[PDB]
Amino acid sequence: NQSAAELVKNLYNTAYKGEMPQQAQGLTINKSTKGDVHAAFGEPERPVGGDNRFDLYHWNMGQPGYGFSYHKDMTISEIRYFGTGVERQLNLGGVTPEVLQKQLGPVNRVLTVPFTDEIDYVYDTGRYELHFVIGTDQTADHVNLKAK
Repeated sequence: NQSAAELVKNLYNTAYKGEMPQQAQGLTINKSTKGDVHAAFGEPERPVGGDNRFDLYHWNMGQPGYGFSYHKDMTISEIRYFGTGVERQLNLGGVTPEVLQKQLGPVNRVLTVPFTDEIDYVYDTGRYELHFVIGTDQTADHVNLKAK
């Protein structure tokens, strides 16, 4: 499951830039805007509105799902990586709290998630932090990137 390992490694790496890899490349926390996100990804499959504070982009084939929340000034406040639906084992489906240990060493923090039964393994990445949100089964549901 080296695909999931290389993923965790690539996520940890780009997190120091305040970006996520692949399709989300060059969209920087507190720097890139809602406008840049829309320019890159098109219109969301579920946009900001109501109890939803994320521009949501559904996973499509091998292309993963993403969520973008913004500050008042319209710059990115958080990036949420959802993995894919098809062959999920190759990404977040294969991301366990143990592969996080084998790849990134010990975790900085373990935090509670409000309104859910998930556990968040936090890795500090310079000015930013990577929140690996693991579900009831030992697999990742989504990975969050935000400023420290």
